[PDB]
Amino acid sequence: CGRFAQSQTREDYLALLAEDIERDIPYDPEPIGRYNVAPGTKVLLLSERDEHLHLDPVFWGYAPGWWDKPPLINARVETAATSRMFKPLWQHGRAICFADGWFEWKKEGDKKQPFFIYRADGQPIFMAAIGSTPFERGDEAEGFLIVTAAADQGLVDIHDRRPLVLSPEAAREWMRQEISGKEASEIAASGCVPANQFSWHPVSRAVGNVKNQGAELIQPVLEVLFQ
DNA sequence: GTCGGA
Repeated sequence: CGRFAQSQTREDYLALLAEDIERDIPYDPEPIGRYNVAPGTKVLLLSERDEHLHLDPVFWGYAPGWWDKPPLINARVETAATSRMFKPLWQHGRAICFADGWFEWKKEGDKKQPFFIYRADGQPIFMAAIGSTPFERGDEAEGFLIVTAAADQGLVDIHDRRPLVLSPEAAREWMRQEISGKEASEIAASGCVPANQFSWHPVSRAVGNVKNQGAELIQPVLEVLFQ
């Protein structure tokens, strides 16, 4: 899960959470406007610190100094709480990345067709994230990862993994600093949105190229073509 | 100390 859309205003997404949250985040009513959010850019990320919600631009990717490979963009839910690498992020670095949906490229051999995946009920999504705190320091290499889960039901036909998408109520619990890593694992296991609540459709090849932009990137195309 | 198109 390496591309998604985050096009609406921050208040549009925060409106889905508990009522006393949209006020914690300062007012900025500009639509975020991003139909092609890619790794290695700064992405607005929601988290809680000192008992208050914050929305911070955080690098999408994780590469500490001892990691001499390209930054990771995902963390597997099955093992992240116990990983030597991710355990500290699971414990103290949990965060939420809201989106309109995400893109996955179905493969035949190495040829690909992008699909956009979204809530059938028309709502946005809250993706579970873990990252390096303090998030506000604008680090250029130790940022956040999107947690992944096994694809289920019809999503298996597009790809065998999916982002961990949490219900609004679960997303709020996930961000709390006062919960244990074990509680977080139970939130991830209890609050995940199931595959039957999503729909998807093929989109134009244009989105694969990070250069391309705009609302047309999430519009359906008629023909599926693996290229 | 691990998991995306071009």
